Amino acid sequence: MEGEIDIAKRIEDGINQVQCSVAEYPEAITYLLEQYNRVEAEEARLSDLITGFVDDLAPTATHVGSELSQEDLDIDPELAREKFAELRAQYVVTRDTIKAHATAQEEILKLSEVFKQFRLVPKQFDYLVNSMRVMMDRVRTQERLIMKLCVEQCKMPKKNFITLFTGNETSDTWFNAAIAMNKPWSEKLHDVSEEVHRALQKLQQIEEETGLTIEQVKDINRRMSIGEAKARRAKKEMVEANLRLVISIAKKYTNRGLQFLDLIQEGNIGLMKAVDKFEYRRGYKFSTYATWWIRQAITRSIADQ
Repeated sequence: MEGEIDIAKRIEDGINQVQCSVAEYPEAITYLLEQYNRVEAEEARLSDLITGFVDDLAPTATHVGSELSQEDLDIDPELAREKFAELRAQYVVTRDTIKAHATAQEEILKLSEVFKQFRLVPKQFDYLVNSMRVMMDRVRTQERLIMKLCVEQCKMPKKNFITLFTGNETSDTWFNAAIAMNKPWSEKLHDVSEEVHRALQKLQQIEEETGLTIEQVKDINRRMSIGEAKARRAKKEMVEANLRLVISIAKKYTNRGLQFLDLIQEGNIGLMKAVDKFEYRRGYKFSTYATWWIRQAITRSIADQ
């Protein structure tokens, strides 16, 4: 046995970070209760929604940092009825204190601790995690646009733009002040007014959709990325540390119908799946765990040609 437990524990930590970031996203919460309002009206199956409940357990968001393509990547009825009830009751209470910061924040930190009890099934965490990235892409589209209009089209140098937008980033309050600074690039910004207003009004929509501020959506996302990058990096090291293994097994299916470099492509896809599904807590030797996956991808592939 090896420090493959140490990469393993690093993979796990990065994946928890992503899960904790999902738990900070309001839309992840609603969607979870919306998907249960699909299980009880039977449009969906609970085993495709969550795995079980936590009261450390291994992460269920197994797809984070995986190098396999998204195409290769694809509960007692009453306890489940109880928990989803506990989520729904705690939600509608937070949904109110949002209207009525230290006390509200301690409940916001609790709706998130209740959400984290749900061991969502991989594909679902994938919906959430992508859901969030696409939203961060909208924030990013509008902010880059705005800087191009101000900094490039109207000639406001970078320095001043940073200074103004970098605050709240949503109300006109920051823009009309650029105009009101009456410097050479100020009146010019009138040729950029409506396009710049619509962005801010589109940026405000993101905040309304998400139920966060632009700075928060960015926050959670930045934190998610640190997690995604830690797991990704760590899985890459697990796959790279086991290419000896892959070559070893492939050398066993040598003149069996599939040529070498293809034999280690299928071997490697078996390894990347192994690196994903593996759990160190279970006490088994990775080397052995990987072998069933590596081999299966190799034999399986030999059967198709």
